[PDB]
Amino acid sequence: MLLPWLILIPFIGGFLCWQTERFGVKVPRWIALITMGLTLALSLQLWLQGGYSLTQSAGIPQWQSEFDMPWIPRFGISIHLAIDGLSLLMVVLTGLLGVLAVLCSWKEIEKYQGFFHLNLMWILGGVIGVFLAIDMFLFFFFWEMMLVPMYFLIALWGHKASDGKTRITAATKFFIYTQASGLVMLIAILALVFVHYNATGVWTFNYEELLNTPMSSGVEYLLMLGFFIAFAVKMPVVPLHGWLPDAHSQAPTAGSVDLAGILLKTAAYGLLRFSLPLFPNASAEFAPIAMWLGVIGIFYGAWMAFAQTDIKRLIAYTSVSHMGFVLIAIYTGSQLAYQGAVIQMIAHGLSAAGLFILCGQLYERIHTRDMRMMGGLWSKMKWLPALSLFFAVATLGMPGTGNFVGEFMILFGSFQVVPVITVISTFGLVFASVYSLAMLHRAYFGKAKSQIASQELPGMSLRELFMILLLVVLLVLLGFYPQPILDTSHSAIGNIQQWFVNSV
Amino acid sequence: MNMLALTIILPLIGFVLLAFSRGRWSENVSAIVGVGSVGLAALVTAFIGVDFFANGEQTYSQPLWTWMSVGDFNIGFNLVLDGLSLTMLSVVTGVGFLIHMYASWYMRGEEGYSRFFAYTNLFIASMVVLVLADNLLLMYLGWEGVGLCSYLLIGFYYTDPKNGAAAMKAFVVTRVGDVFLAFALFILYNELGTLNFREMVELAPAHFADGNNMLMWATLMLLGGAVGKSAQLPLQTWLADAMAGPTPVSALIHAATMVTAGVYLIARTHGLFLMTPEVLHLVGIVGAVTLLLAGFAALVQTDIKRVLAYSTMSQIGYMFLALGVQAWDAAIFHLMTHAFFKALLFLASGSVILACHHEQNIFKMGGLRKSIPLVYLCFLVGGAALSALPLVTAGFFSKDEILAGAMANGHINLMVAGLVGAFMTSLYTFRMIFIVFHGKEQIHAHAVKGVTHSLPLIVLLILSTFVGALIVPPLQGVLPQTTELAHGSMLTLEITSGVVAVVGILLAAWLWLGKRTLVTSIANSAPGRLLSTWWYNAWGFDWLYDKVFVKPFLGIAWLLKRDPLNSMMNIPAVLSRFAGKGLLLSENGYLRWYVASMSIGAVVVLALLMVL
Repeated sequence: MLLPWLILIPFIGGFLCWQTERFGVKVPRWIALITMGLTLALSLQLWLQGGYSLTQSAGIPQWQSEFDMPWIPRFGISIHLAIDGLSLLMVVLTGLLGVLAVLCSWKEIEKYQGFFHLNLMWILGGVIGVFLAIDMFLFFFFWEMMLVPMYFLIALWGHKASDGKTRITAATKFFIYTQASGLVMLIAILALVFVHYNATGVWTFNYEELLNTPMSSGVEYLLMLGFFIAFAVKMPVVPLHGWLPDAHSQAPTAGSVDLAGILLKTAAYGLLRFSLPLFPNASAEFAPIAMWLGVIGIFYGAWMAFAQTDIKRLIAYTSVSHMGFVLIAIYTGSQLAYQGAVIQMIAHGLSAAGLFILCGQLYERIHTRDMRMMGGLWSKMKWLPALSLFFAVATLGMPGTGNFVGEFMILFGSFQVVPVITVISTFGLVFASVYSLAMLHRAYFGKAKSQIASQELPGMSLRELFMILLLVVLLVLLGFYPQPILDTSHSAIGNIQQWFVNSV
Repeated sequence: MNMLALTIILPLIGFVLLAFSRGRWSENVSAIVGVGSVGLAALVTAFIGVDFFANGEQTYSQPLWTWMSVGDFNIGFNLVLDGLSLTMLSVVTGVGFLIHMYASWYMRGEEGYSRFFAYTNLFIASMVVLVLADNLLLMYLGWEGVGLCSYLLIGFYYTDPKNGAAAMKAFVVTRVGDVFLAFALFILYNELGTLNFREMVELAPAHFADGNNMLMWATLMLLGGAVGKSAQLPLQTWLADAMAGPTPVSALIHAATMVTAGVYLIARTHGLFLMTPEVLHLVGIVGAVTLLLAGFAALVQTDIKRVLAYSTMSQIGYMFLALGVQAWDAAIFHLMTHAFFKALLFLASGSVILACHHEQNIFKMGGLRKSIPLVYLCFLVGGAALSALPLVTAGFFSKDEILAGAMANGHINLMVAGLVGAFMTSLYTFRMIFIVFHGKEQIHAHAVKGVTHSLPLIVLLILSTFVGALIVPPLQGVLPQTTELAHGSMLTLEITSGVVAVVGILLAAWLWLGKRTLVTSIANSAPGRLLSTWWYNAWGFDWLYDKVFVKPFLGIAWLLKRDPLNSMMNIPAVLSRFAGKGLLLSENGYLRWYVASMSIGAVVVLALLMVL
């Protein structure tokens, strides 16, 4: 019921901001803040009003709210929006990140600003629609239309048409690397539906009847690779992640909040929801390749993070290290491991968003991007580097932050299922420390005479500090007290694991 | 009595105030609030200590809230206040109180003030969490909680980058130990299910009827965690570099706070180490080989702070032996004495290096008895206890008891190790004060007089002596494995240690009382410098631990300065663009070749149809 409205407010707000662009220029900032407030209101209403602590073994079909509507009846394509417990965590996270995106874009007036915000709400609404998606075509359409408006963001707002490096390399690799694999998973969807159409005799694009379709061995394996390729180019996996640092280092850091904190979520959401239950034996065969790619991703991202000299590419290469833990979590037979991935995933978004906001904040203070050029700014800034120290501290497994409990319950479940690949995996924490300290010492520890421009520094406004203070206190409560959201996700995680166990 | 969290909340909450009053407060109000947090901690500790005496040595547990709970994974914020944990709380909330009360006077006059009293409270709060935890998880929060605080205090002076760069080697090395520590944590949950210490104690023999081979992996890798955090051979790197910070943080790190986490883990899991005897004796094996390493490196270099540091390494491993010889209460008795002397010994040295005014040398000062005898009596009291002197010392009873226990274990190599350690402690006992305080004062050390540090000096003077040895720590509330006692040979071993201490003290005084030309000759002899260079490398261990992984790590980072796999999956675009350029060059514009294209399409279509 609430789901059609909850995916449509982003699109309605873009229309109204661009409508009132003719009326005024200070309107869309204040319009956008209220519209994202309504998005979190409906999302938090579903958290509180709904039975978040529901039955742990109520089957694979279980939803607090559900919407159905005929869209293309010839294939049974329907607007099958349906919200689960873990999907509701995803919706509340993106509503909060949308508030941060529209708050960081405050006091940013240009030649056109309504165009920026209709695009801003369009891309955030696309991610919400992926998170509420049970029909395969609706899932794919939303997956691919959140991908078009970021291209305009990197192009027309990466820099205003002055340098050609903001389109022809950064934005173009971002677009092609995702869309080729999106078309791969579309033909994977179609091969799965056609083998189901031979089995039963109905053209259906719905998840519940495609869940248990009879397929011979050696056939569903190729479709599982087809799903995983599109789910491995969106979250950074080892062979195909070259788009991520270019995308984050060129887009404005509000666009980078969208590009890191929430676009990385949807691929592991799809690995939990759409790839694991549909292909149980194929995923059981593919598991060790996934573990090898996971350990390679953690070690690889940390080394590339240590070796880099700038900051946006630095945090962009932390992200590929973080997601390796999540991939190994998903491809195991443990309930605790999956519940560790969820808390690690929410904390991943919350620990990347603050760093990107602050890195963009530091650049507009000093007008210099290279990290090794500055140094010793602690005597000049009064609140930026202290808050930045805790966010760099929250990146690695420091307890009292959500990242520690996240990565570390994965390791418990991972050692429960398989010893040797887990005992390799744990060493990324040592490597997490070295790139964390490298960031901290090269940027803030030292003498302010490392740069001439490090001798005249501005002040920090109240609202940026307010939205940084909220994230640090929110992230500490998730580290100390993670029970409420684990009780929320228990049943959804449990039935996925029980199906992955029982179907093999 | 429902006041355990006040030993954590009251410090920790004070940190938050000083983390946001970033220098905007004045000197006095900041000083009072920083000392009062730890002062309230000691008072609440004393109340529960005297109530623990009123409890009849009965443990008191308090669960605040469950941390995380999955249907087979139950972790809760459980705090256990038993005899072993009360003693380890007593050391921290007294020593941190005394060290931090000195810092109320030492820190003033320079910037970074509210910052330093912020991170000290966090440092103390993390150490209290480790020794009161009831679950191995919550205790893990303690381990890397205090590690991050050591990073924030070793690299406290961020201006010059030497001490600003020395902290991360400790940070890297302590997280290697924490990976080693968490490895055993995974194995214990896989094997025995529950991580509570007591439920683990009477669940371990029930689950272990059939298979035992994998428990040595759990316990050996658990041991690898304990050793690294404080000091030991396989990971002894950072304690020389930890001296680059200020004097009060060196006392907190090295004396009794952070280095007393690896002792608490072995002692708390003593029944768990009793489940396997060979992993228990292996602690003493590694302890016996580190007393041979950690001693004479105090003599080698001319840095006073490196002197006090190699002595701490020697003493911590001396404990590991004491725990390896199944003398548990005696080892904590050694800790109860050890905290008192080391903290004062470190602190007094700081007062005089304030008076030295940038000397940092042991060979260019002399005749300091006439400058101020207060620091003279401070080193003196510390030296006597360390050397195992029988004259009104505090720690000599602890050395006598553990060697009695060690010979009750019956390992002649361990008594040989104990005998050479007593001789080696007496060597570097008075050599430092004889080379520094005796001679001629060509650079005057301007002594500073003030009651603000004199009163804690008197308190530390009356506590570090044998008056403080009369305070028996609570050890009857845990009922550990009983430290065995020997009679008849107790007086024989007592006089043997006294003779060994006296011979070492007389040899140092004979080194002093000579011309020192032979000392200069052995400090100039080429085999002497070879051994000095060899133990500059400290058995090559820092040499080995740098050149085994560091430059390979820098080499692979230099090979990863440009990202390989992003480039090697760009070759589809490279091949497509170059092949597209070739196809564009294949077009001509001359219309004869267009018609030739039409004929050559007809030829291939007919050929392709005739092969079908």
